[PDB]
Amino acid sequence: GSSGSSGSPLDRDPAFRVITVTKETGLGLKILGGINRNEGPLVYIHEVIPGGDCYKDGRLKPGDQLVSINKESMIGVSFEEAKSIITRAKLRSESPWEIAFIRSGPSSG
Repeated sequence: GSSGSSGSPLDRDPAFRVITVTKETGLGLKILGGINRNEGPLVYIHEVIPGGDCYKDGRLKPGDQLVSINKESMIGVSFEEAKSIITRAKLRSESPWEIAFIRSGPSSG
C-alpha cells in the first residue's frame, strides 16, 4: 500500500489553493524562512511590497505559507533560491503570475 506517515519533506497540503495575479510589471513580493534561515524551512510571505502585482490582488498577505511561484518549488528550498525565482520569473511577459499557497481560516460561526 502506501508508506510514510510520521514525517515527510514534501507533501501537498489539503487546503492547498492556487490563484493567479494579473502580471503587469513584476512580482514584487517578499518571502521569509529558508532551510538555512530560522523562519524556515517553510517559506512565507515576508511582506507585500506596495506597488506590486500581488499587492493589488490582496488575495495574498504577509505570513501565508507559499508553495510555488511561476513554475518553481518554494517548499523546503533555500531562502535565496525562492527569492531568486521571483526576479528570475518570466516577468514582462503575457501570461499572469502563477501563485500557489495554502488557504484556510475561521469564517462565520
